[PDB]
Amino acid sequence: MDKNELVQKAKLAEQAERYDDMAACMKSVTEQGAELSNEERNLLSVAYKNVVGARRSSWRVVSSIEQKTEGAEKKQQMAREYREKIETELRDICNDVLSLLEKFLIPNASQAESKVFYLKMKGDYYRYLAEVAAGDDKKGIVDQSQQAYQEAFEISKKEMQPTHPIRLGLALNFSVFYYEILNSPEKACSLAKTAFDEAIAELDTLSEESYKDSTLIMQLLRDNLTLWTS
Amino acid sequence: MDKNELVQKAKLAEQAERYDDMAACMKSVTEQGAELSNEERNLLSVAYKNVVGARRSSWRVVSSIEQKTEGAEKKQQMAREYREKIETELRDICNDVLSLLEKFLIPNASQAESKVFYLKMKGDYYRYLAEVAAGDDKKGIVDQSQQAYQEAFEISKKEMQPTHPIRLGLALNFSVFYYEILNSPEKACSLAKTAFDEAIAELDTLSEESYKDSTLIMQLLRDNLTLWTSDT
Amino acid sequence: RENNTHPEWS
Amino acid sequence: RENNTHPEWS
Repeated sequence: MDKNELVQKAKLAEQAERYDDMAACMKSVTEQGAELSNEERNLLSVAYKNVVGARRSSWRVVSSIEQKTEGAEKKQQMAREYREKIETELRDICNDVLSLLEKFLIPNASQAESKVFYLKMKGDYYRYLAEVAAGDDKKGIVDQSQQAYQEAFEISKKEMQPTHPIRLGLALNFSVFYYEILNSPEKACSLAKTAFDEAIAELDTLSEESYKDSTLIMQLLRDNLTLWTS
Repeated sequence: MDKNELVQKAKLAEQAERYDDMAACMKSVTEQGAELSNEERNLLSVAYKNVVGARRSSWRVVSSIEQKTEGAEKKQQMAREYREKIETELRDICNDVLSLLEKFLIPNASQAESKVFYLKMKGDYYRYLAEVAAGDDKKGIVDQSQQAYQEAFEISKKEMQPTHPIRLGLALNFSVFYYEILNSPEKACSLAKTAFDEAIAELDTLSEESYKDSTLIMQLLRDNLTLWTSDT
Repeated sequence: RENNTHPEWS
Repeated sequence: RENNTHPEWS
């Protein structure tokens, strides 16, 4: 129950690819109430990204099998029930992250960078809920994702330089929300193109600590652009 | 029909890379007492290999970290205690399999092929325990692994062709047992060279259904030999 | 083939 | 490197 010890256990878990352990450690760190440092923020992000990503991946495989099984009642009933089991796991995970974001991380974010990071995370995890929502709940979840992104977007355009890795990543995921969730390729493309072009024009502003993430995100922006236009 | 429903659920789990679910399905299938088919045998095998493989892999990572933190007391103690947590998981998994093998699969093995498969499996999982044992229990664990492999080895040389992937895989794993667990490289090399050479001498016995597995295992045998003969 | 988000490696 | 066992992929 010491902060630095739980963080070290978290990086041990990460090296062992035991991401449930790593996520449980940094939930414990977050629950101690203090604002997270950049390192702890990153370990909380990587942990839960891996925990939720396995379920997302499993969900897509089982969903596709249950789509292709339309004529065999007993097999479709089993694929459906398994997909819903994975779905419940995925929702509990997102709801876990989103609870930490509202109870601890967003209200404690002192500086714009922290605030934009946690609002990006809030949009990301509602987006994962949107990927699996249907009907009644889907409308409200999609809007929650959108409103989180938009606040992060506005704050980042006013306070962060265009090569800041968080601003770029926010643009990258927000564009994907417009493409895949809101079905608006126009806005997705323009929002990614703008972010790439304003970054490309100021590469003298890259620091050694952040140029690797910034240039990777830029490449991903352009790859999304190449995919969406063809 | 609960068995066929459990089998279908296990292949759903495998498609989703959810190997805990996969293993729980095929434990349930095995516990129904009836001898497993080749399809069920392989899914029981694939499942527990992935669940145990995750812990072995994590165990080696943390074990190397606790070695590289000599002289850093607090970091090394944390690596050790984490390594011990993984070991407890690793041991419960192996003991779970070894119970299924002794309560169900070995006593129900009607055929020679099934018998050497499950005895190879018994040697494998005692070997995974051996990789992680220390002191008192290690002697007996090494012994169980050796005795399982040998019986499998003797049955397989008496009943299976030298190119059969189960016979070849058993020789591959038995050699690694001699090399890694008993620290006897000469015996490991000789057991691997002999198995490779007896396969090469009768390639007319390869079947089309299994020749891909047979030729891969032969290549792995020769790779182990090439690795061991440039050290020892 | 799919949409790229960051962080990756899901 | 590592010792090959079969089946593989830990």
